[PDB]
Amino acid sequence: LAAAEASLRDEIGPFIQLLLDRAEKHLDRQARRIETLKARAELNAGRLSQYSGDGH
Amino acid sequence: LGGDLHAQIMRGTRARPGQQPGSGDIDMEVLLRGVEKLCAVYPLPGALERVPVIRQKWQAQSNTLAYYEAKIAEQQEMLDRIAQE
Repeated sequence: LAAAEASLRDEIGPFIQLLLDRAEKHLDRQARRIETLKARAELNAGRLSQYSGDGH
Repeated sequence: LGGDLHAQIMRGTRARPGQQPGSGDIDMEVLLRGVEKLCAVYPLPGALERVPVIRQKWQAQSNTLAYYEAKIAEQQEMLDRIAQE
């Protein structure tokens, strides 16, 4: 399996570039999710402050 | 081409490409499984290595994303509490 997968998977070398692109897109997807999470956090803070000011 | 399990996880991936604007990790869980299968049989060192390293980063970041989602839920709960009061 050592030399076997070496020669085989090296010939598969073009296919793996798409897998790299997959992982990179996964990272970008969760990055945008982190941006949305930050938007939600800041939204909760600002809205809670506004409600506090309305009731204070 | 395309592996059988690679095709299965890819089926789920293509079934949910961008239907998650904000969340910790839901579809990313099956993507974690996909990279697990990948690294179990993935080639090309150097380029490879960073994928399982970043996979471990994604696992730690998955726990951190769960913390961010739970804390955002706590912020929303406090907001609902102040609004109710």
